[PDB]
Amino acid sequence: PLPNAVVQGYTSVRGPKRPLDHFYGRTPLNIDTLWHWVKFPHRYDNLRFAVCFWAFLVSAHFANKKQR
Amino acid sequence: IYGRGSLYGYRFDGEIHRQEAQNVILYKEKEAQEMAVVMEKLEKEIQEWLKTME
Ligand SMILES: CCCCCCCCCCCCO[C@@H]1O[C@H](CO)[C@@H](O[C@H]2O[C@H](CO)[C@@H](O)[C@H](O)[C@H]2O)[C@H](O)[C@H]1O
Ligand SMILES: COCCOCCOCCOc1ccc(C(C)(C)CC(C)(C)C)cc1
Ligand SMILES: COCCOCCOCCOc1ccc(C(C)(C)CC(C)(C)C)cc1
Repeated sequence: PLPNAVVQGYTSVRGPKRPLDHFYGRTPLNIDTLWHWVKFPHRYDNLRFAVCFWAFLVSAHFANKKQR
Repeated sequence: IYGRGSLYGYRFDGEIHRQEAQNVILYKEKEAQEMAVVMEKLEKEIQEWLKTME
């Protein structure tokens, strides 16, 4: 269907590709290496429960007062 | 949503419900306009009755 040149990526000569840099002494920084710096939220979960309760309650209070 | 009691939006809001304030303003204006006339009439009647008898 397609020629071998198109498959292998070169007509006559295979050109050298410059390898990827590593930056020895530190972690790689790529779009896929970000969980090393940003994990899932784990510090303020209980505060999340409390604040969701208080938000629901205060909103319900003011909505009922407005409606009434 | 829980406090409103409605899942779509508030109730008793809208120009149909806001216009009732202006309707009340006009109704009170008319009511005071008629009440002043009626009170003046009744006061004239009472001042007549008193100055005739007393
Ligand atoms: C199958 C029915 C008949 C229809 C046939 C034609 C279908 C064409 C649609 C598929 C196209 C795929 O297109 C494909 O693109 C990639 C790019 O990622 C090319 O990839 C090429 O270049 C890259 C870099 O650029 C080289 O690293 C790689 O070795 C080389 O394959 C493929 O050589 C080509 O095949
Ligand atoms: C549009 O959104 C704005 C995004 O801004 C990105 C902010 O980037 C600043 C990142 O700065 C740092 C620098 C160092 C670090 C350390 C090395 C302290 C983190 C560590 C110890 C967890 C690896 C964390 C964050
Ligand atoms: C969900 O994520 C969205 C925002 O992502 C931010 C990712 O930030 C990571 C930043 O990477 C760094 C980490 C450290 C550094 C410094 C300069 C602090 C490192 C150092 C002092 C070793 C050179 C620079 C960039």
